Amino acid sequence: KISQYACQRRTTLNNYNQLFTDALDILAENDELRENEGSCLAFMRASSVLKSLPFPITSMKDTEGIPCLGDKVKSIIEGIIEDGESSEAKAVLNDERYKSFKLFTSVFGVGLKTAEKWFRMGFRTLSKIQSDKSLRFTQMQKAGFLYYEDLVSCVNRPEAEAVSMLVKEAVVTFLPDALVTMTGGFRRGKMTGHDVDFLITSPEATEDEEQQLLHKVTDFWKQQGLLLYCDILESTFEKFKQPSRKVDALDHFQKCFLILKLDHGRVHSEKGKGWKAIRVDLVMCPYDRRAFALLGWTGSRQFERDLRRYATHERKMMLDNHALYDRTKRVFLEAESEEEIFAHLGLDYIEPWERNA
Ligand SMILES: Nc1ncnc2c1ncn2[C@@H]1O[C@H](COP(=O)(O)CP(=O)(O)OP(=O)(O)O)[C@@H](O)[C@H]1O
Ligand SMILES: [Mg+2]
Ligand code: NA
Ligand SMILES: [Zn+2]
Repeated sequence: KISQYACQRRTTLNNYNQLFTDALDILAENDELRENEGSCLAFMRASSVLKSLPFPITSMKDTEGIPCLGDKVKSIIEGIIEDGESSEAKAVLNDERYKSFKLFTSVFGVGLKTAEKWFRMGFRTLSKIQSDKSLRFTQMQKAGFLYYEDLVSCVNRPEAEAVSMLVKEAVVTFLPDALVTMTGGFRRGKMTGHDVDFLITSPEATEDEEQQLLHKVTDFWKQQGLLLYCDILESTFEKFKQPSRKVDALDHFQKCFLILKLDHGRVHSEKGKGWKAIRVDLVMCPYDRRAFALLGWTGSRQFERDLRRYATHERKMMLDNHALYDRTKRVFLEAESEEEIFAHLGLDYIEPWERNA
């Protein structure tokens, strides 16, 4: 029987139901934009469970026994079976508010509030936003507009690997024992991504050395002429705090959101200016919390949400990116690997490429 939890399902990139899930993902995204959190969650859980199927839905009978498929979702599936299209998702794709929110938030530095502001000012195109002489932009948005075309072309694996080399070269210059791991979508087997994320940890670094690494690495890149954008968020990590109770848990580790200059010569692929702007995120965590951070930063977002929901509701455990706490035993559970976290939770291990929920 298919579990309602993504953490009890294997979700690989061979999606046989893309016709259904692309429509459900559009409807979920629109509900996010329309601030309808409930309808958003229902469409996300339905899309997620269909992504896990080893076969394509070809009739309504095929949906029997599948959880997270409410009556509204079943009407959408029925419509796609009928003529290969979702009339509901088609209407969202042609909606002016939806088109504007997608287009405006595609700019690095633009969120829901700024996209809503620009829409209510009557803006519909990025050309009209950029050329407006009254608008004031944040430093993040200026970088978002300046490197727009590069950031909107999604990063491929040769580029992600070339970025990994740059990150490792910079990091070991200051911490030679540091462990650097590529996380996010690329770790889950994806061919492309909007950014490249890394988890950095050191078994022998001090609390101060751990704090200074992201500043040293970004200053080195600034000197090199490779740092196009940099925002370092200092740690708010608390060694003895209980893990988050929130639906979507916040990460308190030291991190940085960057834009790097990636020279074409560094990319070893099959194939203008000779460089590409790449979004890069670096996370530094204490060595003892590396398994929890890796598990949280690997994703997918739906896999993480269901992991934390399963931990709470089924095991009376509290899980987040920093720790795992057992409310019955009144102890924090230690882990040196993701496999140990899954074993603590009573879950069969799900490989990173199986977490595409
Ligand atoms: N501030 C944050 N706190 C905790 N976890 C975060 C986070 N930002 C990102 N993540 C997590 O790390 C994974 C990577 O984040 P993102 O790069 O934003 C999406 P992705 O899974 O890598 O596909 P994508 O890079 O093409 O968008 C997420 O899927 C999520 O699990
Ligand atoms: Mg990512
Ligand atoms: Na954005
Ligand atoms: Zn990221």
